[PDB]
Amino acid sequence: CPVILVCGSQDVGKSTFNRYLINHLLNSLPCVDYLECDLGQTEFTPPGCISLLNITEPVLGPPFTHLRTPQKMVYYGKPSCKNNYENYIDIVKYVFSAYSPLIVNTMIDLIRLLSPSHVVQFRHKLIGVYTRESHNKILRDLSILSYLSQLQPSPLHSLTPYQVPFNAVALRITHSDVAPTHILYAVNASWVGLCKITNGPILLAQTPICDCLGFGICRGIDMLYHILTPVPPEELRTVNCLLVGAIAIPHCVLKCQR
Amino acid sequence: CPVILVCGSQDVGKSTFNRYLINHLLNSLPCVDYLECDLGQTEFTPPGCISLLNITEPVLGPPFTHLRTPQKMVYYGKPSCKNNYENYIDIVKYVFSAYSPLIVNTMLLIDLIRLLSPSHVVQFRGHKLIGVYTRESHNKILRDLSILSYLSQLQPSPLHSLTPYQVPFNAVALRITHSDVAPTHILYAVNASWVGLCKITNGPILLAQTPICDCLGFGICRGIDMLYHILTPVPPEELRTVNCLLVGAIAIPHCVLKCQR
Amino acid sequence: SAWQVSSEDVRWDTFPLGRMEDPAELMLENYDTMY
Amino acid sequence: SAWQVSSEDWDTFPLGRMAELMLENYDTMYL
Amino acid sequence: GIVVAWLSRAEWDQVTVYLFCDDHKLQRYALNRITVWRSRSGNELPLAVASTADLIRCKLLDVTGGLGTDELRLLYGMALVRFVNLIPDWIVDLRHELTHKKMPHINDCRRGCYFVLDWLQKTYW
Amino acid sequence: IVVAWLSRAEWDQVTVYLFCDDHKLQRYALNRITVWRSRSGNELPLAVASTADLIRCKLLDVTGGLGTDELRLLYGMALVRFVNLIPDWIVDLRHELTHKKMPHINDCRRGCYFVLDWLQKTYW
Repeated sequence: CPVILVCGSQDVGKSTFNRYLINHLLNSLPCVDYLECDLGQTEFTPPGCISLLNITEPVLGPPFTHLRTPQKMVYYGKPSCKNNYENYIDIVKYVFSAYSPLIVNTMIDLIRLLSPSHVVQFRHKLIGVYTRESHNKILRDLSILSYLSQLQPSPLHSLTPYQVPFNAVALRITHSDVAPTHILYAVNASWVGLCKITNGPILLAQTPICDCLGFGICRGIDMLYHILTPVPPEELRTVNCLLVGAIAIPHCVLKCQR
Repeated sequence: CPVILVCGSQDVGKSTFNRYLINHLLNSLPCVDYLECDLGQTEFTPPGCISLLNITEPVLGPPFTHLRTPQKMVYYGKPSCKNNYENYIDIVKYVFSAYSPLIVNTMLLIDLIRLLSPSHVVQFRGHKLIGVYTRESHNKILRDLSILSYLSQLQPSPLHSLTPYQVPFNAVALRITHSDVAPTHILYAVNASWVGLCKITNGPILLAQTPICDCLGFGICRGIDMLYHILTPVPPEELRTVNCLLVGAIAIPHCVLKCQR
Repeated sequence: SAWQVSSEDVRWDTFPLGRMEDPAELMLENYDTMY
Repeated sequence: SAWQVSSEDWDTFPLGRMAELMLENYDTMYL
Repeated sequence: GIVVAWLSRAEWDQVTVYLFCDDHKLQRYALNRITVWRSRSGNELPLAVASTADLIRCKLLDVTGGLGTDELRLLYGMALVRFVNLIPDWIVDLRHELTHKKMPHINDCRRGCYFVLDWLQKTYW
Repeated sequence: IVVAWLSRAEWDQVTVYLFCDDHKLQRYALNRITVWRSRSGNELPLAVASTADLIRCKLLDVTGGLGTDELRLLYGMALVRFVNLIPDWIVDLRHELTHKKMPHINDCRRGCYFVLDWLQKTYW
C-alpha cells in the first residue's frame, strides 16, 4: 500500500488525476484511502476542512456531487492559510494519525513527514507526468449548499430546528477578535461547525484541534441556541462545542426566500 | 510713559538700539524701564529668562557685562519656545503685571503688539510706527559667557573650593522642567547641575506641574550623597526665601565641569 | 446530553432566518470562560 | 526655613563626586 | 436583497450615534460592536471604519491615562500615519515629521487626532 | 569631555541590564535613560531612542498590556521609526505596516526581537 503524493501548481490537472486514478484503482482494489491537504478546493467536504476521506464508490462528476463523511476531519476555518504555516502543518499530523493505498492532495516538509512511497506530480519515486477568483468562489458556496440539501425530505427556515441552552455547548470564534460580551451576535444566524470536545456564554480561551462531526446553522437566540442540523440525530448528542470560522452561509440562503 | 516696542528679524540692529536709546534717555530722564521678551539674546540676565529689567547706569559694552538684578523674573528654561506659543505669551502677562518709559525687546508678532497697550512701534529693521530701515557657534558662546559672568560673583578661589550651603531633602522642592524624568531616578538629574533657585526625611518632594514662579537667582548643586550642597552666588539674605529648584534646558558651561585646577 | 428536538413549536414559517430590533435583545454583561 | 553654611572639610573632591543615591520612595506635591 | 454585517438599521444607527457621542462609556460600547462586524466579514473591515475605530482606541487611553507620554504618542502617530496614507499642510506634514524626523510634541498629535476625528463625523458616519 | 553618564557604573550597568531581561532589570535600565534625556537638554541619540522604544513595546507586550489591535500599534510605529532612522524580511515590513493591511501580530512579535538583536552587537 504505497503512499501517493501530488505536487502541482494552478491549472495542471491534479484533481482530475485524483479522480481518474481512484476510478482506475477501484476496479482491481476494493477500497482506497484519500488524504486532503487542500483547503479551498476540497473534494468530499465543504470548504475549509482538512480530512482523511475514504472511497468505496467511483467519482463521476464535480466535487459538489460526491460528498462523503470523512474518516477524520478538522475544521480549520480558512479557505487558505498564507500567514500561519505552522498550524496547518500541525493539523496535518492530527489528521494523518489515522492511516489501502493513500492518495494525498496538496495545495519539502509536505514531501517528507508522511513516510511516502510515491511523489506523483502531474504538473519517494519521482514520476512527474508533465501534463478565476469569481469562479472559484461559486464552487465553494455550491458545496455548502450541497451539505444543506441533506435537510430536505421544505423551506430552509421552515424545518424544525433543535434547541440547546447556553450551558451545554461552548462557543469559539476562530479567525476574529470578538469582544466577549458582544459574542452572541457573531454566532446568531451564522454557519457554525458542530465540532466535538443556564447562564450565558461559555467561551473558550484557545482554539482546540478537535474532530468536526458536521455543520449546522444557528437561526436565532432570544434571551436557546436554535441550531438547525443536517447531522443525523444519533450524532447530535456528542456535539458539545461550536466553532465559527471564515466560512459563512451562502448569501442566497440568507437572501430572499419563499 | 510712552511704552516703546521693538520688532525685527535677525541682523537688523535691534540689539544695538536699546543700548543707544537708553543711553540717550539717561541724560534727560533719571530712570528707564526695560522689558525683555527675548530668550536666547537676553541682555541683563543669563539665557532663558523673561524679565522686566531696570536701568540706572548706562550701557557701554556687550551683554555679558551689564548683569543686573531684574525687577521681575521668570525662568522659562529654553532659549526658544518655537513650539508652545501659549505659555511664553502667558508668562509675559505675569511679568508685565509688575510694571518711566519702557523699552520692549522682542524675538505671536501681532499679539506681541497687543496685550501691552503700547505707544510706539519702533522697528529698527497706540501704533505710532517709526520703523526705520537700517552663527550657531558665536551665539552659543555669548550664552555661556553670561552664565560664567553670573558665577563670577562667587569670587572674593576655585569653583569647587568655595564652601557651599546645604539643605536636607525635605525643605526644598524639585522640578525638572522641559523633560520627563522617572520619579525614582530624579536625583541624578540634579547632581552637578545648573538649577534656578526659584521661589514658591523622604528624599524627593517633587512637584506635579510647572509653576509660574519668580526666580531669584541661580545656583549649583555640587553633590547629593544618600544633603543638597548648593553652591549659590545669591546673597545670603535672599537664600532663606529660596524653597524650590527648577531644572531646565540650561546646563553648566562645560568649561566649569571640565578640568579644574 | 441536553439536545432537545423542539417537538412542539410553531413560529418558524415565513422569514425567521435571523429575526427570532432594539440592539439589546441578546446583549450581555457576564460571561464564563474555559481553559 | 534657613540654609546652614557648611563647616565640613571641598577642595579635594571635584564637582559631582561628593548609583549610590538610588531611590524607590518619593513624595508628591500638587499645585 | 443584500447581506450586511449590521442586523437592522437600529444597529447601524446606535453605533453611528454612540461612536462620536463619547460619554466615556458609549464610545466603548460601540467600539466593541465593530469588532463584531469583523467576524461578520471573516476578518475584514472597511479602511474607513478601521481608521475610525483606531482613532477612538487611541482617544480612550489619553483620556484615562493608560500609559506614559512616550508610549501614548506611539499609538497616535501610528494611527495618524495609517489614516493619512490609506484615506492642509498642517496634517500632511505631521505624518512626515512623525516617521522621518524627530518625535512631534504630544499636544500636536493630540490636536491632530481630535481634528481628524471630526473629518469622519461628516464624511462617513 | 562632558558626558550624560556619571561613570562606567551607568554606561555599563545600563548596557548590561537593557538586554538581560529579568522583567525588572530592563525597567530599571529603561528609566535610567529617561535621565540621560535631561542631561542632554531634551535629546537622546537616535539609536538610544530606538532601543528604548523597542523595549517599551516589549515590557507592555510581555506583561499583557492591551488588546492585539492596540499592541501592533506600538510595534508598528517603533519598527517603522527604527527602519527609517537607524534584506526583505524586515525591510519590507514597513510597507505592509503603513501602506497596506495590518500585518499579523506574530510578524511584529518576530521582527521586533529580530531587530533588538541587531542593536545588541552594533551599538550596545
